[PDB]
Amino acid sequence: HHWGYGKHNGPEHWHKDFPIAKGERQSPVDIDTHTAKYDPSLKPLSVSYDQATSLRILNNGHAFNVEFDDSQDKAVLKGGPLDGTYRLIQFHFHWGSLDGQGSEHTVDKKKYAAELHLVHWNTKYGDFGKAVQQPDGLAVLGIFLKVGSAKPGLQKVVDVLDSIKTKGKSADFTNFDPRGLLPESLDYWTYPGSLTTPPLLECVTWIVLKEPISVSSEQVLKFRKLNFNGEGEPEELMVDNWRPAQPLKNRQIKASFK
Ligand SMILES: [Br-]
Ligand SMILES: [Zn+2]
Repeated sequence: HHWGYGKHNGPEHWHKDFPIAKGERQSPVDIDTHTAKYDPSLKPLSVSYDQATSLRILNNGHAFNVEFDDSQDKAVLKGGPLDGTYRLIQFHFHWGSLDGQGSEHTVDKKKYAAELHLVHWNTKYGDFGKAVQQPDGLAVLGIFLKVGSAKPGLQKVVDVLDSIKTKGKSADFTNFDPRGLLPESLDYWTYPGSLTTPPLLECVTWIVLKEPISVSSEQVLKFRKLNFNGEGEPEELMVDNWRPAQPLKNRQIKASFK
């Protein structure tokens, strides 16, 4: 039927409907820290989120998205390996049924419990659907989540999950500041890739933060309580909504640190 993460519709099946799945700049990939080239020409990232406006949280049946107002340059990313300004449109996570699995990216093959993704489109294209159709369309900043100490800043998110339990639910979600989700350090790896869920377009410049942030077991647990299914359908827990690592092929990973 339609794509998902189950046995019969899992990532191993996406190629049939989205041939791009076997393309050349597919994501995620394994980051090999010894083969990554430190490039001293990469500039520091620029995260301007002091003017962020969250609007809604929504369960889409594949993850939950926190959406922002992108009608104006309010929450932008610039700097790093990027040209022009990338506007914040939404953030969502990928996670697993267990703590030692959940992340999409991997580091020297180590998997983290979740991978937060912040998505931004290149303003040069006028709108997100136009950005997706360009090689330098989007910028995705990725951050790993390790189970440890709680993260105050993620708690407002955890708390509303109860109201968007099933596919199609949404809830007003204003005044959230995504600055609470950032690690102390902004060192990263960069490579040219794609969206990790269909349509798997190769329009992304990935920026993966070296340092992860901590979440308590309890916080992660509440992620594990959402459903894939719509209300009135048999319960399918939302878990393991991560794609496996893809072959790097003709690409280089560049670091912003030594
Ligand atoms: Br993604
Ligand atoms: Zn994602």
